[PDB]
Amino acid sequence: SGITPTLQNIVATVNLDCRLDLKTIALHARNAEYNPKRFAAVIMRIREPKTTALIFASGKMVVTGAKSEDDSKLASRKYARIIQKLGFNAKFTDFKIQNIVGSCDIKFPIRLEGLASKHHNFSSYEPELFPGLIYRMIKPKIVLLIFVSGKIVLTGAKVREEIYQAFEMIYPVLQDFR
Amino acid sequence: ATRLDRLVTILETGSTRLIRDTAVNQLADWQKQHPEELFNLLSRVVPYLRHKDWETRTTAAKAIGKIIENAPLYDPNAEWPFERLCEFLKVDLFDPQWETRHGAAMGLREVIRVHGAGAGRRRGKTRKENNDLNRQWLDDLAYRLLCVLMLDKFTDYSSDTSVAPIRETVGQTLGAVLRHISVESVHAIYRLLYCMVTHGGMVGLRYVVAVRKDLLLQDGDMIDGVVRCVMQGLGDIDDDVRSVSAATLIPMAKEFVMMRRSALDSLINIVWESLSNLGDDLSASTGKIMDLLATLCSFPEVLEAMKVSASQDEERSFTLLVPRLYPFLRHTITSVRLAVLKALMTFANLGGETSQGWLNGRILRLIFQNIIVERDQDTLNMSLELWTTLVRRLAARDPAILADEFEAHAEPMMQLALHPIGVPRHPIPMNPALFQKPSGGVDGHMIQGEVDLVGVDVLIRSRISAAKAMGLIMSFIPTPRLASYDTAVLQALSSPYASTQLAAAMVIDEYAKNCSTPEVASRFIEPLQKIIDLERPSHYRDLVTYVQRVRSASQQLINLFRDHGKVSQGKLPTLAVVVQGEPEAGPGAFSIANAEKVVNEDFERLKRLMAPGQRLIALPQLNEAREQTVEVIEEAKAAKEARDARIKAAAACALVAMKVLPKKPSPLIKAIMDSIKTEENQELQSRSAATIARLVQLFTESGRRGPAEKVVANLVKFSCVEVAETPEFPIHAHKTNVILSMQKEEDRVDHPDAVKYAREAKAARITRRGAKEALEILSKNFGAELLERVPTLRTFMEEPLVRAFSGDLPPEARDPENAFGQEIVDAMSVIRTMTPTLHPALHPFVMQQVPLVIKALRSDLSVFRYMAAKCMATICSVITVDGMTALVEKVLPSINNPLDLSFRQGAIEVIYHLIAVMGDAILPYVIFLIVPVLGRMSDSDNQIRLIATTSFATLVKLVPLEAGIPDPPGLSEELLKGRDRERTFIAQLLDPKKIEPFKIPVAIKAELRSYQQEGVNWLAFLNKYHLHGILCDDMGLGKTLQTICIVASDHHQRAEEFARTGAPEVRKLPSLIICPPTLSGHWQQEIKTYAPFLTVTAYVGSPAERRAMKDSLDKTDIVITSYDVCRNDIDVIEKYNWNYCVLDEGHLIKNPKAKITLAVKRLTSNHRLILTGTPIQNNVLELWSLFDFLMPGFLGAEKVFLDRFAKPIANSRYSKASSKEQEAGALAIEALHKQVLPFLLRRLKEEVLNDLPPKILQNYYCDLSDLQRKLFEDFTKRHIFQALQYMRKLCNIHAPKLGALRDLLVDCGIGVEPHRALIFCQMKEMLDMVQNTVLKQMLPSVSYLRLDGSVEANKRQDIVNKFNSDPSYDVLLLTTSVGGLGLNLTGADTVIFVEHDWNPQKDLQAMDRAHRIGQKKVVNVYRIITRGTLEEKILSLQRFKIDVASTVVNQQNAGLATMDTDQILDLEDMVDIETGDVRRPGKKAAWLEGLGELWDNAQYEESFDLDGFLKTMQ
DNA sequence: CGGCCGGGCGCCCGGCATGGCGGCCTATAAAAGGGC
DNA sequence: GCCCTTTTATAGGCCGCCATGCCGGGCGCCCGGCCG
Repeated sequence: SGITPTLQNIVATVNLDCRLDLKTIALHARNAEYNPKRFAAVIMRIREPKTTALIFASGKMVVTGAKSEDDSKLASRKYARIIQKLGFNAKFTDFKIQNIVGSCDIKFPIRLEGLASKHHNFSSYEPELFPGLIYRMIKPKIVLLIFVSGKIVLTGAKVREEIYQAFEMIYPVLQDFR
Repeated sequence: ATRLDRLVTILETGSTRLIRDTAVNQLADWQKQHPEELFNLLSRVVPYLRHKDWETRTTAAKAIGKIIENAPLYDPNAEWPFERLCEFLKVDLFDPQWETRHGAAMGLREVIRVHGAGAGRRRGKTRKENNDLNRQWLDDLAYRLLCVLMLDKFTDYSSDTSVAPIRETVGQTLGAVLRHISVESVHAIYRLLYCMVTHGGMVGLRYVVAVRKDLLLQDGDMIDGVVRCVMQGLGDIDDDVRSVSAATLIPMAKEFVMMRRSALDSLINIVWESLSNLGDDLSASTGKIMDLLATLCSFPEVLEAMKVSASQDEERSFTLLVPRLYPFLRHTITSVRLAVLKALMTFANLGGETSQGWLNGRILRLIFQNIIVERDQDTLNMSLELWTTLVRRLAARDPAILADEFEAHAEPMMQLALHPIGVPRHPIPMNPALFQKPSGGVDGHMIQGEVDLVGVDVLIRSRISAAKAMGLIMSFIPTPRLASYDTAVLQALSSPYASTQLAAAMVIDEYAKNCSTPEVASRFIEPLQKIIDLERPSHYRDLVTYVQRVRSASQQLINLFRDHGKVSQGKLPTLAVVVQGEPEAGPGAFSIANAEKVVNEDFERLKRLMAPGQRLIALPQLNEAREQTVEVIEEAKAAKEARDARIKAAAACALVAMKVLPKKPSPLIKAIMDSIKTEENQELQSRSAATIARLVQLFTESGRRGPAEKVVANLVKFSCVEVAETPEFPIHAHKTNVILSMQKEEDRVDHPDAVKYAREAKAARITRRGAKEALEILSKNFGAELLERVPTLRTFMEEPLVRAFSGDLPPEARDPENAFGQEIVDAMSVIRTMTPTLHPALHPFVMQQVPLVIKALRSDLSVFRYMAAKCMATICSVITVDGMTALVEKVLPSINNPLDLSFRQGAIEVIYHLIAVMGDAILPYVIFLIVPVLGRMSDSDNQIRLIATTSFATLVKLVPLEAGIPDPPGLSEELLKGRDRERTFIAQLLDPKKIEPFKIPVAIKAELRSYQQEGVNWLAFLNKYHLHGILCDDMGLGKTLQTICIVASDHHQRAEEFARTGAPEVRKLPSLIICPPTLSGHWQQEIKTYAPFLTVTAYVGSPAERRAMKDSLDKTDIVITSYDVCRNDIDVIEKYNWNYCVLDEGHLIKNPKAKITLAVKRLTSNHRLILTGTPIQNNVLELWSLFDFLMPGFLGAEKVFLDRFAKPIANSRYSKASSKEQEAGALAIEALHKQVLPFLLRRLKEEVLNDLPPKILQNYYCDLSDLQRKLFEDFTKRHIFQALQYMRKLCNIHAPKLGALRDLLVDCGIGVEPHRALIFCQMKEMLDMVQNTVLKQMLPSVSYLRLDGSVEANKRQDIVNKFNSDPSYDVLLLTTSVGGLGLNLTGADTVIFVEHDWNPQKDLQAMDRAHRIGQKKVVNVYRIITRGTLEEKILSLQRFKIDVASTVVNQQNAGLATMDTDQILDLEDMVDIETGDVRRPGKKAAWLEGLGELWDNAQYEESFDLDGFLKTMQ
């Protein structure tokens, strides 16, 4: 047991049941932005939940930036209602979470070279593309991450309690390393 | 760029509204001053209407509006001027792009508003027949705008309620246009729009009904039709149509109400029934219907309608209609949730008959639970105010009505208000059965207490707000009835939950606070005193998790003793199964003290007898485990400590609100102060902060001195704990000659070696935030009486400063080990915190401290200057006129002090802090302090230069629009006179209305020629503004006389006013002149004749004698020094502070790496000047070195200059026609020139003087023999230096060069048979070659003579003055690089260059031996060259180098230099991609392309609010 | 002794190939994925 | 289970660059010493 994590990001997706066009969304609204050259899909924002959403030509959606389950659902449903208002037919039916990003700061800096030495059977310490270490912990299945400064980031979970369950079991081992 | 064009640019780029609304005002006023040139302004401001950014487009629209206010209306009866502009905008009104249509509509809005009455008129046709054209034109514009309204499709869904910016703007423009047209056309517009009602441009009806009100009088059919439309709009399917149709009724209800009984009587019914149709989860249209209903229901005739309807039918009665609102009180969308509160609050104030029905217990209960479960700050605040109004009127009937009305809900709501919060993972849910639904008598995680989703700030705010509400009704209940509330709160006051106990203290705090008289609360004195000063319970139910964690760690240790300590069991301590504070736990349960004793004593006991020998390897793990348990145990204890402090504070504040103060008040004061220091939750801390001020007020009013004095001193100490805002004197006492304002760049500010720094950086600002608010509230409470009755707050603020700075700093202040140093860095912080909210009557007291603060600004210790600069920037920004006149007269002149450095650093630090703190309100005074900052931008010390350029980077952008700024309203004469003086002082630098020629005083000889007078005038111009430059004139001109003129004038002016006024900034200091050593006597004789009053001392001399001037050197007025002794004795000449540093030869310092330049750059001087013959010799980086001497911050860092100029120039070696290799250099040349231009002064001797003789040049070509070219080739087939030297050797009796020289000299009198010739070589061997052949075999007749480096300096003068005066010498043999400065070879006729050199300026300097002032015959120079050889490469490179050297300076003069000197002189924590499988790449596609930031929504409301437009439209 | 002679080393000047030093995009190579 | 695309790499050929290389010339400050 120990200090609790916090959640900093949420991601969800919907299969909006229609083959909706994009350039109409780019033209009619000030809110939307769009260009195929630099990115594949329309991007939208909205102010009350303070989230961003991506609308793909196949009708599939992604929502980002929410900080709770029901908040993300409210945002996604709101986006679905916006797209319906622009004249396209739509249905908000299938809702699935695809990511969680927990975050916390450990109370001490870490000599994480030992976390490679004693746990390389799961851990990895390469600085080539990112700072800190990666820990592809298998159960609960999250792509855990730790910085040298003690910042710890918990990624890839699908349900809220999973992050807490992962933190509670990683903390005793990182306690050993200063 | 004109003043107009620089000013109008500010409309597009500017710091804030306050600057741009001044820019537009100045632009319009300046147009009013020059009404004839209107379109010159319009063509410049109009193009911003197509700008891509909303924020500048709207202010450009405002500009084209304001600016046309001045012009007269067109009328031919007493070619419409804007016909081109309107013809353009009326077509941009259909641009496919979005931005341009908004711009066009908003521009047409202003044009039609201001000058619509004259639109489309024609010249020379009578009124009755051009009114036709006017009407037709306005109708056509209306037709276009209606077409846009029907075809608009560019909307905004970015918020809960949509908006259509293009539709709103064109609607406003149509509202503007239709005010001018006649009713005959308005009816057609109305009919067309009503057909458009049937998708719909209904906003036109809103604007039509807004601007015109003759129409509603003209016939009833207008009002009937519009509200028939609105009635069939309110009930529409599309929620968007519902909102816009509902909006139209809101502004026009008053002029709507009297039309007819039935229309209103039906409209109100449809409004009510459309409201009762329950809304969707994502429709905000209901919120605006709430405002419509709150508007209609406020007017009496609507009440009459509802009343008679109620008399007809009970189902329609107001008492039954009102509760239809209730289901919306917790609708998801924030807007409607608040709109319902607003409407119901309005219904509360609607009198007696309309309130008595629905205002009953149910709505009180519903609003109370609503305030508890609210999360948005605005909604909770509105609901609390609503509750206050309801309770107030319901009690204003009588107390017994309220008691009978609300007592039915006392138990559940009293239970709910006192409900605890709990720690995150283990919340206590609220009992959901208490939450009565609105229908009968989604976001429910708030009642779950789900702290993980909702931070404890929100929950603590909720509980204290509930207490703040319930303590109100507890005051209006008659006191015999209180038993149900009283017993509940008094039992909660001893609850095992810390949260419940604190909330009970909060409830009594509110009750005692607002109760009519304090003694009504008297029954609670004992139960609050005992909680304040009894020793506390040791366990708290909400904190159980912490001690559970402690037990877990202790169990880990005890198990570790088995697994790793090998301790046999049966004697270990048992750790209890139950943790203290848990329900039904007995006293035997696990306490924190039990853990603490286990963690050391039993630990040691087992270590006495665990596995022997293995102790040494059990030791590391056991010690780590003990450290872990020590980590958790103290954390739990600190958590208890904070919770206990918070409950103690909540008790103390209520008890002081009850006006009880025990005989010795130490426990109260400790309880409050320790909470101010600690509690982080701002909404809770503010309560203690206010009540401590209440305590001070009460103690001092009661006639008690000691406790008030003590506690005010204590919180004053608390004010200064923030190190980052009040630096520690013990750390900085030794630091001088450094400015702390720049020190943030330095390391160790954030102390990376220990995270303890971050802990303290939090904990210090946490206490400061509290103490500062306590001081401010105390100031607000005491007002004008403060310093009369809180004496210590005067003493700490004044007396240390008085003792410190009344005279010299006493020696005690210089010790970091001594207290008095810290006291006077503290006192200025006390002033800095007090003054911005001190009562205006005490401003004279603060102003009486300005003479001391400004004295402290001129002090040695850097920390003192830093605090003085911050304090002065605070005082002068709060008290503006008096503070700034004191500043302008006292410290502003000191900014130019050259004698010492401490004063100047403070004088610039205060400007930096003043600009930063004052912000964009500085405009009334920027003209005072711009040109001192421009002066300091070139100063010696690097700190001053950096701060000065940082300040000037912002200050320069304000000054284009300050010329014309209105005066401050209250204005001391001493400043206004200063303002006029400064305006005229800088006008000569701002425009070509220049000063007349400098009045060189008569003490200097009055013999100056025209160009020399112009040069002295230019040097005086430089001297005025403390600029520096190069007097890069050719030889022979009176450069020495000019520089001495300006230098002597400066010293004389400095001498006189030092005597006139007692100012240290002007007392005399010596100058120095650096020249090549031979010219020392020239300088001495010239200064001795032309400037007799100046003392001169020559530093050059034998070193044993030179040693004697280590201290005497300051006495003189001018020092003369050789470069080559300055390089040696820089160490002792640099220690002084000089005036007007003059270099007589810039060529010596041209190279950055030469030691002499590294020596010269170290000098500190008040003014700098270089008298070089030619700045450019090889490349522009040589000019960079000179400008690095003159003014380091101007031309930029060395390699940045290299990249920008040196390489692009070098690229043009082999330029082609119209190639980018050529164009890059062509760009670079002029880009450098336009920057360098005002600081050089180039004048050709051949253009200024015709007294000196004319000049002719010719090139002489020769052959390349067989043997020569064979040698060339046989070397060619074989570093570059070896080959280059060998080539230049071998390319020189059968050789062509000697033959060419022979045939040239036999083309002269010397060879055929008076005539004189100079022969120049570059290699001494070649001089020998010509010598040993021309007079030995070829032309023995010639009377030759020789002078080169081999000739000793003691006979060169005799040789040269023999040659130039004795006709017998025919030919002189010489090398170009000999002598240089003053070789007198003026008698020559012809100059023959036998070979050439890479340096062009050296060749010109060699030519100047003959082409000199001391001659009148023509000078004819020949250059011999051999076809095809390497000589041609040398000459071509020389041509390119002289080309750039010429064009980089080209024409220069005092008056031809430009006036725009100011324009050049400035020079996430985790990203895991969410568009695919999780990964940390660090860069992703979608967002990084410039998605940017979402705009604020306020800009819509500040541009579409109808009231502002309707005021703007008369 | 200072004044002047002679020897003395020091300090700046002046060009452009060339080797080291590095990263620019794409080669010949590799893992991971759309498509079959 | 296999082909080609995309991102990614260690290497190729260069774009682009930094700092150096010199010796024949010159002025100058400094020292030891003779001049009167």
